[PDB]
Order: sequence, then structure tokens, then C-alpha cells
Amino acid sequence: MLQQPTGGYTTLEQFAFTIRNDGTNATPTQFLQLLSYEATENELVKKTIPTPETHLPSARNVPGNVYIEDAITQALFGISAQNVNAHGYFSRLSALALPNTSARLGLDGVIYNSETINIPFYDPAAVANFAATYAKLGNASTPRYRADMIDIYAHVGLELAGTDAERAAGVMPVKRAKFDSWEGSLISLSRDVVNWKILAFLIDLCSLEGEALRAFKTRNRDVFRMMLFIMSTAVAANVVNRKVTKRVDRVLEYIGVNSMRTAGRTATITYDLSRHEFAAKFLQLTFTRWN
Amino acid sequence: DDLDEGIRMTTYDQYLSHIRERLHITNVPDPIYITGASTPDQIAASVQA
Repeated sequence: MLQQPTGGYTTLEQFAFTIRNDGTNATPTQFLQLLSYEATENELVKKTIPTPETHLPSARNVPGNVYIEDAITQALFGISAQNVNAHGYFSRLSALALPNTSARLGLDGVIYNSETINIPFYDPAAVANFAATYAKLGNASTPRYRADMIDIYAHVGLELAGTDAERAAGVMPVKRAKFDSWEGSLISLSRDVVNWKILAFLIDLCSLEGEALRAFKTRNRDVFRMMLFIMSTAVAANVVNRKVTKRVDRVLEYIGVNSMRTAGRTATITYDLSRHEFAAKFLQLTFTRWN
Repeated sequence: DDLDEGIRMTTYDQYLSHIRERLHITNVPDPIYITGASTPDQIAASVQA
């Protein structure tokens, strides 16, 4: 029954987000330094983000317990081909949104009906606010509710590849980002970033207050710029790798502009139609909370 | 010593299974949390209820 000192569960060594590359294991901060980019002249301008709709879906009665956490990641950064998922037990979340409920949310990423014996879980009070915002992710494919899978991506590219000199004006030149690679590359970061404990992050966003939110956003603006990069190569138009003499570069076509089908096919992670609606519903919901 | 007295320790899981579902039948407010500060005054007064 862990608690947060307002440092948050992210101020802990229990679960930390680390990519493995370079023959040893490294933190996200060290990785991003390799991403160097130029310009190709198609101005990607920051639009406004429309507020979400308050209505929460109903968690249709369900016996047993689903791994609510699993699906959140298994859709966003899921590597292995994921079939249609617009359907599913994806809104049991809202059953935590009400005041007095007994249903608890454990560590590891499960949603128990009744707290059982020997299972460590997040604090029942700070998991409430996380739900009154993310249980709203249940209606991701209901017509007349789904977000728009175009404009948010403009917001995304201004984040992982936008030098501050640009974001302070709200406009930037479309970039083509290439870092140096190894073998599997793009697919390897996916099989890696999947098992990260995303819930250990999102809970902090909706609780931690201005004192420990300005400090929280400063140490974690990088764990965000990591699960935002992989989520981006699932959109880019090309992945062709340039060649030096012995070196290899993974030029990525157009980060921040959204096409409709993956450049990866075989080389990188791939999305599906049912997932395009999903990524837009996540990316929209999370940005208001972050920004 | 005496192999007795001192303080009585029990694991949280043993508490919830036997004690928590049984004191719950009666209309008594759930056991008070031990204070980070000192409350050697009301420790038994809130335990009295």
C-alpha cells in the first residue's frame, strides 16, 4: 500500500523508465542526444486543442478482473501486430472514479474487484483523479466522440523535435530526424518501452500540485519525449536508412506530420485503423493534462 | 522480558481477513491510524469507540 510524499511514485527506484542500447542500459536523456535534424520547408503550425467531453462510459458489469494497464500500452506502443481493438473491456477504469468504491488498482497493472491478500496497490485517493480523466478513454470509438487523427500530431512534433526558440512562437519548420542506429533499432525500442509501467507515470500528472508539478514536469519531460518518439515512427511516411562508410543512419521521413499508414511495414512498429482513433483519443486527453 | 508483554505485531493481511470483516459487522468506526506525531492520550480513546 505505497504512498506518495508529493515526490510521486516517479521519484522512486521501484519502477524507472530506461531504454537499453549501446551494449549497456541507459536513461532516456542520454538517448535523445543522438537525434539530429534539419528542415524541408512545410510549416507545421500549432493549432488549438478542443476540450474532452465529460460523460464517462459505464463499466458494464464484469466478473473476474481485466488487466486495464496491459491494453493502454498494448495499443499505443504495441509492437506485435494488434488486431481490431476498438471493442473491449477498456473502461473498467470508471469503476474507480466514484468516491467510496472497494475496487482497487494494484501495482504491476491490474484492476481488482476486492482488494485481495498480499497485493501492493496505489493509494485509493490519488487513483480517483486519474480515473475522472482517463476512464474517459473508454469512448474512443463511439461515433460523435472520437478525436481527430490529424491536428494533434502537429502538437506531437513540436515536442520531441522542437527547439524552444520555436515553441515560444507556436510555429516551426517540418523536420526530418535521423539518429545513428544498430540492428533492429526501431522495433527494439518498442519491445523495450512496452514494459515500462505507464500507470506509475500518469497517476502523478493528475495529483501532484504546483509545488511538485513544476519540479515533476522538469525531471519527466524526457520520459514523455521517449514514449512520444516511438509513437511517432508508427506514423512517419518513410524509414530509409542512409549509409556512411561503415556507419548507418535511420533517417525518418516526416516527424510531426501525420500520414495514414506506417513506413515500417517490416522495419518498424505498425498501427491499424482501429488504433488511429485510439492514439488520437490518448494524445488529446493527455496533452491538456500535461500542457 | 518474560517472553510476554512489550508490543503486539501482526501482518496487515492477517488483519484484513479476520479482524477487519468482523469488526465491520458492528457499527464501529474503523481503527484509528497511528500518528506520526504523538497521541498517547487518545490512542485508547479512539480505540474505545
